[PDB]
Amino acid sequence: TGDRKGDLYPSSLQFYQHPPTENISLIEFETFAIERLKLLKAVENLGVSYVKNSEEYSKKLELELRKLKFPYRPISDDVYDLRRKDHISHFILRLAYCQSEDLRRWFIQQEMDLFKFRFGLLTKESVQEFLKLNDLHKDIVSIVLNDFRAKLSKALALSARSLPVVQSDERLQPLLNHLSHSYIGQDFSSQSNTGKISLEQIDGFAAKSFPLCMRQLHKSLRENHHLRHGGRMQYGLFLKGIGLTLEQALQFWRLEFTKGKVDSEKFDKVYAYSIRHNYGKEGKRTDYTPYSCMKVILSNPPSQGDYHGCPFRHSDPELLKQKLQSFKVPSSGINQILELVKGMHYQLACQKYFELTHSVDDCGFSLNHPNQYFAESQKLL
Amino acid sequence: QKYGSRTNRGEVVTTYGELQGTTWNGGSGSNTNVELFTSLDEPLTKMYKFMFQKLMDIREVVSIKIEELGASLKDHFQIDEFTSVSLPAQETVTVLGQIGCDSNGKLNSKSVILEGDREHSAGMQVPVDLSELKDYSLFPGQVVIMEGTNSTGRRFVPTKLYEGVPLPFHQPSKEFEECPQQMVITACGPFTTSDTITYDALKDLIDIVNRDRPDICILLGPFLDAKHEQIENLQLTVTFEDVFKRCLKMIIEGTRPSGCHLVIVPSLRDVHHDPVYPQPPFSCFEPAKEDKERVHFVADPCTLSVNGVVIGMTSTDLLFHMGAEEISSSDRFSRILRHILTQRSYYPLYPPNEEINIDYEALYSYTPMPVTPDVFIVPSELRYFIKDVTGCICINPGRLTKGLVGGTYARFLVKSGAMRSTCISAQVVRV
Amino acid sequence: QVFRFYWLDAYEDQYSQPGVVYLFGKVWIESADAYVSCCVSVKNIERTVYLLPRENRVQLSTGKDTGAPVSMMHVYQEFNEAVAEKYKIMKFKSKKVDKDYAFEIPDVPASSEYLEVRYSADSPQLPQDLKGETFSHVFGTNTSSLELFLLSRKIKGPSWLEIKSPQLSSQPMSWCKVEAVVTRPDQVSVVKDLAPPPVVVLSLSMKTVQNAKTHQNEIVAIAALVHHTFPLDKAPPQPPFQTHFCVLSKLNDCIFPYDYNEAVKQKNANIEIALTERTLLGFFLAKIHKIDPDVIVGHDIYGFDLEVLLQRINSCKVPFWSKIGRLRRSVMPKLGGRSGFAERNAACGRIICDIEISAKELIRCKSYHLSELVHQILKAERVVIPPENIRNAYNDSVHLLYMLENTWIDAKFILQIMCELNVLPLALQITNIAGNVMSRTLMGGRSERNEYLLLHAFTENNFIVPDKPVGLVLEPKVGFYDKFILLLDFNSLYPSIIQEYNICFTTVHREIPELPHSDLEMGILPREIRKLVERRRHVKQLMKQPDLNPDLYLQYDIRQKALKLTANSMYGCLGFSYSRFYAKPLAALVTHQGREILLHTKEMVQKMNLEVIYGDTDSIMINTNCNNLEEVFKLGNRVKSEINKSYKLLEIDIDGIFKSLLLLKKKKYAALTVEPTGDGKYVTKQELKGLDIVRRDWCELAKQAGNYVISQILSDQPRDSIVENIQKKLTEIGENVTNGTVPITQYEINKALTKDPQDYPDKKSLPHVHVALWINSQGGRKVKAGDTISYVICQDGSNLSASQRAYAQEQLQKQENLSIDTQYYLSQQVHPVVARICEPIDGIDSALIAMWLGLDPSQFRDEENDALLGGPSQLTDEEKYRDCERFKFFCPKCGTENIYDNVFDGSGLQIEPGLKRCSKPECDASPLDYVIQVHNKLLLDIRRYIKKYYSGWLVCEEKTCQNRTRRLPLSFSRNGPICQACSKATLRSEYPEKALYTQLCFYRFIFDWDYALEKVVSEQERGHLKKKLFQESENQYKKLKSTVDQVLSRSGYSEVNLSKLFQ
Ligand code: SF4
Ligand SMILES: [Zn+2]
Ligand SMILES: [Zn+2]
Repeated sequence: TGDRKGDLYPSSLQFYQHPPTENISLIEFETFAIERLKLLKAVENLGVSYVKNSEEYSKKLELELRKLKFPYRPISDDVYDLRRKDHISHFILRLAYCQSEDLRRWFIQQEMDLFKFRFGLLTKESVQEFLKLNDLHKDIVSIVLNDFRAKLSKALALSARSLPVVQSDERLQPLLNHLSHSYIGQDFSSQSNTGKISLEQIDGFAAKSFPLCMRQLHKSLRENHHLRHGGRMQYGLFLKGIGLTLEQALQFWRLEFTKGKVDSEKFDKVYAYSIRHNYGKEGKRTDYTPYSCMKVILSNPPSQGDYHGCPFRHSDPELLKQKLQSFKVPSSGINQILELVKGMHYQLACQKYFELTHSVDDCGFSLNHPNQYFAESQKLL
Repeated sequence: QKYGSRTNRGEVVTTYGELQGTTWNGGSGSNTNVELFTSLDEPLTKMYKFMFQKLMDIREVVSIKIEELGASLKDHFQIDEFTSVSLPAQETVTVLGQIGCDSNGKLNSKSVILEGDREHSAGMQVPVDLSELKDYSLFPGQVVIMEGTNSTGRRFVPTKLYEGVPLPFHQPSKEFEECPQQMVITACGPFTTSDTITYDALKDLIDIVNRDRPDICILLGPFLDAKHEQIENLQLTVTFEDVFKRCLKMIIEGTRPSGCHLVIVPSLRDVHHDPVYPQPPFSCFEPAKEDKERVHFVADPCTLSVNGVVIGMTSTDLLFHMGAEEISSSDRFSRILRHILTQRSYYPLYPPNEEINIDYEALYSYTPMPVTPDVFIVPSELRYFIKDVTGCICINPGRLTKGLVGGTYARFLVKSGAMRSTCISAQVVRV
Repeated sequence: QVFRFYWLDAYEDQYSQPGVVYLFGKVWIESADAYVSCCVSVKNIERTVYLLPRENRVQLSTGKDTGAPVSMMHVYQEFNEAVAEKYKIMKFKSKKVDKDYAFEIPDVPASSEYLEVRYSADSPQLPQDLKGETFSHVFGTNTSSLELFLLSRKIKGPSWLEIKSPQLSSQPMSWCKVEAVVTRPDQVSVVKDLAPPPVVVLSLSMKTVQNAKTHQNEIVAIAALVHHTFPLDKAPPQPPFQTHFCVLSKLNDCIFPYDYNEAVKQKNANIEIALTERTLLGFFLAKIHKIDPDVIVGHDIYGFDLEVLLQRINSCKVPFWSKIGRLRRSVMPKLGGRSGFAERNAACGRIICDIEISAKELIRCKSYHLSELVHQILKAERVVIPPENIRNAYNDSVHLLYMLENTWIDAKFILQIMCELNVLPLALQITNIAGNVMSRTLMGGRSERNEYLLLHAFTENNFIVPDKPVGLVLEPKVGFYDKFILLLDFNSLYPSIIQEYNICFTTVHREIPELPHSDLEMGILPREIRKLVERRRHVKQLMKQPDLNPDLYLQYDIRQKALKLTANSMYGCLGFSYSRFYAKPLAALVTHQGREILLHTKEMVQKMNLEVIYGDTDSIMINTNCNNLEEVFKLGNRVKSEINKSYKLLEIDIDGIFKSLLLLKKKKYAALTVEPTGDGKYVTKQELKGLDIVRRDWCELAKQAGNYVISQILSDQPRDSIVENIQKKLTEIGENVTNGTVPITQYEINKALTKDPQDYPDKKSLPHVHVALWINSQGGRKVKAGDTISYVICQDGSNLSASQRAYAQEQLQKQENLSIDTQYYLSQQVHPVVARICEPIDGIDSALIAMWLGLDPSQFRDEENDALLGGPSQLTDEEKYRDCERFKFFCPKCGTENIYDNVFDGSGLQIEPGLKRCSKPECDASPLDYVIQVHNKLLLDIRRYIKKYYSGWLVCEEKTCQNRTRRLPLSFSRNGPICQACSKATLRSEYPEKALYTQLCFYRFIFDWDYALEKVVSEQERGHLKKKLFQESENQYKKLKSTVDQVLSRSGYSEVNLSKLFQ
C-alpha cells in the first residue's frame, strides 16, 4: 500500500462483480486487453492439447501466468498491481466479448477454465477466506464454478445491452471490435538480424522448414513458374521474413517468371514494383508485414487455381489426408491432425505436424506465424 | 529609448461621463467586494482536459447554440413556427439559422449561406440572396431569424432580418446600496516593449496604481507574449515560466502599498499557458499569505461582480476577429459590440479566427453571457474607445505598449444603482 | 332508399366543423350509365373518452390515498358533478367497458374496467392530463372524428359502402356531382366482394419561369392527359390516356409570336391561348372542375406544382381556388411548416400521386428526377428546355409549339411511369391491407399507413389505443473482386425478429428489456405480422399454379407486392419517434436482436470459406469465390439453409448477382450485373453506382483515362490482365503527354462562373476566376455569372501556383512564351480520376499510378487486417512514429539544425545521448548546455501542434473533390460530416486527435531515458550508458520529458474513463 492503494483487492480469485471506476491511460488499456487475450488463448490451447487435470496443463498454465504476470498464487504493492491488472483486463475483455453469442460462449469457457485452475491452487485456509469474502473438497469447486458461470452470463448480457455507449469511442473501436481476431505473436516486419540466406538453400528449406502453407506455394512456383497475386504476396513476404534481401528476391522471382510467359522487361514493368513495395516501409501494413497464421486463415480465402491460404483450413479434409500420406507421416499422427482440424484448431494441427516431422514430442512454442515455424525448424536444424 | 523619452505621459486621450478632477483617487480596496458573477452556470476555475474533440460533439454544441438562441427569440417575437431552410418556399416563411461563408475567404454579400439547426432543418445549408434586404449586418456564426421565400428551392431570399435581443441588465441587491463608488484601472498586454523584456510599461502602470490607489486593477494578457521577437527566435536565457513568475511577482508585490484587488486575465498569446479557449485561469503562481485575498486569477472570458456592478472582460481581440468578417448594408465597432451583446456569447464567431484555439464543449459551458454587463472591457489592436452600446459601457483601453512606443490604459468609476448610470465616469489615458 | 358508393378519400376539419367527416367517391348513375363523383357528409360523430378508475379515492389537493374503494358509480358521480359541469358538458352517455392497455403510459393495468363517456362533438374537449379523485387518466380526448368513424364502422381502405336513409344537403358543400348527408355514423355499412369502379386519372405537367425581379415562379404552360375509365384492379390501359388539354400564356410583356393562333390551329390540338396568367389559372380550375379527376398524378406535385399553383392563384386573385380540390373551402391551407408539403391537403378529396415518392418506395434509382426515372423505367430520353430558352421560345411559333409539346411529353412520361410501376393498384392494395385513407398512402413520409393496421388490430381486441401525438453496419471491404458476388435481401429481418421472439406491446416489460419467455402466447403485433407473411405465402402458392389467367396473375402479383411492403414497413410503427406506437424499449430490443443475427450470419458465411464484403440490416453482399453460376446458386441456397437453421422465420432471397465488382462504398461501385437467361447461360450488363464526378472542370484526357480504367475493370478478364492493361494505357498516356502528341483541345478545362469574378472570396486559389478577371481586363464581352470559362494550365516561368498560371487557349497560342504544364495535367487531372478507381485494387496505390504516368512517387506517398497482423497496440516504435515530425533544434553557436528522433545516437561505446554533441563535427557546442533553449523550443513546438489540431481543417475524402474547409457543417451522414462542395463524400480531419496524441507521445519517446535503455539500446550499449558521466544528461532528459508528460496529462485522448464505460 504505497501511494494510492486500498482494500479493493482482498483475495486473488474474484467473481468480477464490481466494475472498475479508475481513470487509466490508453496505453494501459491496450496492454491489459492484449495481455489477457494472450492468457485466454493460452488457456484454450492448453485445454485442447492436454487434459485439464494433467500435470502438463498445470505446469504450462503456471508458466504462462508467470510470463504475463497475472495473479495465480495466494498485500505488497506489486501484488496489488497484478490484481488490479486482472480486474480491469477482465472487464475490458467483457467489452470485447459480448457482441456475438459465439464470442460470449468462448469467453465464458476460457474464464471458467482459468478460475478452476486458480481454485486448484488455493490452500484450504485461503479457500475459506474466499468463500467468506463473497458470502458463500474436489466437488466444492464445481458449485463455485456454477455460481460464477451464472453471474458471468448475466454480466455479458448486460454488457451487450450497453454496447451503443462504447461504439462512439473511436479510440476503443478498432481494438474491441477486433480483439478476437488480434495476432498475439512476435513481429517480423523489421528483419534486424534475420541471417543470410542463399537462394540455393530455399529448395532444401521447403523439404522440412517451410510450413505447408508456404511449401505448397513453393511447389506451385516451381511447377507453373507463376503465382497469382495472393500467393505472390504471401510467399514473397514469407521470404522477406526468413531473410531474403530485396535484390535476392528480385533475382528469385525474376528467374522463376522468366521460366515461362515472362521476359525481363515484363518483370521490370509489371511485377518488380510489387516486390519493391514488399521490401519497403510505405503502404497499408499488409504489404511489408509477413502474414501471420490468423491472417492466412481468416483472410483472402483461395479460389480455384489459387495456391495460397492455410492447407489445414482451405483444403478439403480428404485431400489434406492424401497430402499427408504423400509426406509419409505416421497414420496415427495423421489421425491426430485430422481430429484437430475437425475442431477448427488449425494452428494446433500444424503444430502437431511440426512435432511429427522434427520428431519432438513437445515443440516448446505456440504456433502463430509461419516465419516462427521456420525459425524453430532452423533452431532444431 | 523611445518609450522612456515620451512627452504625452498621463494625457487623457478619451473621456466619457461625469467630468472629474485632474487627479483620481480610490478607496484602496477597503469597502470593496469582488467576486465572479453568481449565475446558474458554474464558472471556469480550473484546467479542463482538451485536445480531444469529436466532430459529433462540435455538431451538437453548434446546433444547441442555434436552437437555444432561436427558442429565446421565438418566445420574444411570438413567432409561430420555424420552417426548414432547405425546403422550397413559394410564400414567405420564417427560418432560423446561422450565417456562414460559402468559401474559405472573407464573407461578402454574394457568399452568404444560412445553415439550419438539427431540429428544424437537419443541419442543411442554403445560399442567401441579399438583394431584397434593405438593411443588414451579418457575420459568420451569427444566429438569425429571417422572413423570406425560396421559390427555386436553391436560393433563399430574405425579406426581413429580425433584430437582436440583448439579455436584461442585472438588478443589484440593496446589500451594496451604501457602498461608495469604486475605481477600476484596466490595462491590456503586451506589457513590455517589442525589443525589451524588462517590463518598463508595467512598472509605470504599477507606479500609477500606487499613486492613485484604485479599488480594482484588471490586467489582461499577454504577460509573456508569444509574438515577442525575443521569444520566437529563442534568445531568452530563462524558461518562460520563470519570466512569467517574475512578472507576476512584480505586479503583486509592487501593488502592495495600494492594497488593490488584482484581477489577472490570461491571453491566448501567453506562451507559457495552455493554448485553448475558453482559457482556464493561471495556476502556476501561489500568492503569499498577505496577497491571497487581493489576487484573483480569473478565466478568459470573465464576468465579475464588483459591489453589484457586473463587468464583462475578455482578452481575446473580438473586434479585430469580427471586423474582418462583418458585412453591412451601409459605427462599425458599435455594430459589432451590439452583435456580441445580442448573441449573448463572448465569442460568437464561427469558424473562429486563425489565432484562437476553441474547445467547443468548454465554449458552450463558459462563454455564454449571464446578463448584459454594465461595463464590457474589450481590448483590441484597433483604436481605444469608450462607447455606449445599448446601455453597456464598452471600453477598449488599447494595449499598454504599441510596438516600440507606449500605449494606453483606462480608468473608470462604478457604483451600483447610480442615477441607468452605473458607470459614473471613464477615461482612456496614456501611460 | 339505399345509397351505394365506392369511397376513395376522406377529409376532416377538426377546428372548423366538429364531428363531421366528408367521404368522396364514385356513385353509379343509370341515367348517364356512368360513375360520377359524390361527397357524403357524416355528422354527429361523438367524442368517446375512457376514464380509468383509481384503486382508492385520492384527495387531489393533498395527493394522499383515502383508502375508500372506488366503484364505477363513484366515477360516474364525479364525472356528472365535477368534470361534466366544469367543462360545460350538458348531455352524455356513460357505460362500463372492459379494455386492455399495453402502451407507454405508467400505472395503467394491462386489463381493466373503464367508464366510457360518449358526448357530442360540439361540446368542449377535455384536457389530456385531466385527473380526478376517483379516476387517474382519461383516454381518447383528442381522437379524430375520421379515426373514430373508420374504427367504429370497420372501414378498411376504399370499398363499397351502403348508406341507409340518405338526405339531401341544404346547400352544396363540395365540387362533386352528387351529395348526400347521413345524420348518424351507424347508417354507413361496408358492402363486400364487389369490384372497384374505374376512376378518372389526370396527369399534369406545367412549365414555369422564375422572375428575376419578383423572385417568383410564373406558370407559363400547363398540359394535362386524362383517362376517364382507369382500372384499379386490372392492367394499365394502352394507351394510358384518352383526352388531353393544354393551356399556354404569354410571360407578362413577352408578346406571342405573330402567328401563334394560326400555328396552334394548324397543330389541330386542344390548345387554349391565355392572354394572362390569371386567365390560364381560371381555365385550369374550370377544366379540373369539369373533368373532375379522382387521381391527379405529377412529378414533385406536392412540393412544387401545388404550392406554385396556390401562390399564383392568390397572387393573381383568381376565384374558386378550391376547385383544385373537391370540398368548397374559403381559406387556403396553412403553409407546410413541420408537417410537410403533402400534409396540407390543398386538393382535398382528390388523390394526388407524386411519382417521386412512389418511385422512392417501389424502385431504386441513382436519382429521382424525372429524366432519370424516364431513362430507367421507360428506357427513353427526356429533353429539358433550359430556363433561359423558355422565355426565348416566344420569338417563333415553332419554338413555342416545341415548348408546349415538351410539356405534353412530360405529362405522358409521368402517366407512363405511373402505369409501369402500377402505383395505383399497389396503393389500393396497401390501403386495403392497412385500412387507412388512400390519399395518405400515396402521400408517403410520416403519413399514417401502418398505424392504422395496428389501430384496427388493437380495437378488434378490446384495447385502448394510444392518443395521437400532439443499425449495425458491416463496413464495406473496399476492393476488386473478379469472382461472382451474391446479394441477399434481409428486408424481412425485423418482422422476422418480431415474430420469432414474440416481441409485442403485451409481451415485453418496459436499458433493453429482456426477451419474453417462450411460455407466453403470441402477441397482437406478432400475430399481425404472421398473418401478412402467411397471406403472402398463400398468394405465391396460388400464383405457382400453372395454366392461370394472366389477369388473375397480375392481381396476385400486386397483392403479394403490397403484402411484402406492409410487412417490411411494420417496424416503423415501433421504431420511429414520431410513430403513434413509439416504444423505445421494443425498438431497442429489435435492433439488438438484429445486430446479433447479422454478426452470426457473418460468422456462418466465414465458416463456409466465403467472405461477407458488406452487411446492413437490409442486405448482405457476399464473395462467392466461384467462376461458375451454378455453383453460385448452390452456395446461395446453402447460405439460406444455414441461416434458416438458426432462425426459422428469417426468409432470405437473392436480390442480384455480380460477375465482377469494384467496391468503394455501398452506393459507390462498378459491377457486371448478371441476368440469368436460363439453362446456365446469362447476360452481363455494366452497372456504375455513385461514380459520377460532381466537378465538371476536368480535361478530356482525364475523362478518357477514367473511362478506359472502368472499361478494363468491368471486363471479364482476370486481375493480372486488367492491371497489365491499365499500366500499359497509363504509361502510353504519360509518354504522349510528355512527347506533345496530345491534341490541345483535350487539355482544355471548362468551369462555370456562378458569380461575378470579383465576388469570389477565394479568387486567388481559383484558376477560372483568374482567367475571368483577365478576360474582363482585356475589354471585350465581360464575363458575368453563368458564363463558362475555358482555360489551360501553362508553364510560363513564374514560380506561381497552378491557379495563377491559368491561361485562355488563344493566349497560349499567341504569347509563344506559354507551354502546357504537363506535370499538372498528369498529377492533378489524370492521376485523381484514375486512382479513384484503381487504388481499391490490391497491389495498386497512388504512388504506383504516379510512377506509371511518369511522375515522382515521392509526392504521392482496414482495422480487421491490422488486428490480423498485430493491431494498433502492437506496433514497433518506428512504425508508430513514422508520420511524426522530429525535434528540430538550431545550435546557438553554429546555427546548424539538429534532428532528434531517439534518446541515444551512435552504436557501441561511441553511443551518447543525442543532446550531448552538435551534429556539426567542427562545432564543439553541447546542446545540453542550452537546455533552457531546448525547453522553450519544445514548448513552442507543442503550441504549434496544438494550434494545428484546433485549426479544424477538413478535407473531402473524394479524390475528385478534395474540398478543404475550416467550417464543420451540421449536415452529417452515418460516416460523418457531408462535404458541401459535392454533397456525396465525407469530410475527414486533416490533423486528427490521434495525430496530435502520437506527436506528443513521440516527443516523450525522444526524451525517455529509461525506455530507451530497456528497449532501444543493446546490452553492451546499455552497460556503457548505465554508468556515471551521464547522470547529468539523465537528469536533464528527465526534466525535458517532464514537460511532455505535463502536456499529455492535460489531454483527453490519453485518458480512458472506466466509469463511463462500465455502468
Ligand atoms: S497453421 Fe500457420 S504455419 Fe501452419 S499451414 Fe496454416 S498458416 Fe501455415
Ligand atoms: Zn553546433
Ligand atoms: Zn467533396
